[PDB]
Amino acid sequence: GSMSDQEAKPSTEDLGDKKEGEYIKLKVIGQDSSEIHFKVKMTTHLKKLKESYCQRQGVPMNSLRFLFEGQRIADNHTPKELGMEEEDVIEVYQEQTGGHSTV
Repeated sequence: GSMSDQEAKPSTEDLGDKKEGEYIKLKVIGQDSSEIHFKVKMTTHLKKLKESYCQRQGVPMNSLRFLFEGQRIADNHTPKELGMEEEDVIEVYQEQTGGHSTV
């Protein structure tokens, strides 16, 4: 019922996960040739990473779209594709860039 005869294994035997902090290297880019490489925290869904990205540049609700592992994803799945610690990636498809005009 155990990996070895001993029920407990030494901490050194298991490398474990090395984490520089609660921030990952998450970078999201948009079809408009926009590149965003920076680190965010992954303690909650990926909403915090893209939400700051969406309001500071453009909320996907009307123009931006977020592709994560490869398919359009939501902002409420941590264990799913948000289990990354220092390498997360998202691609966004934007249709409008906004403008100071009334439009």
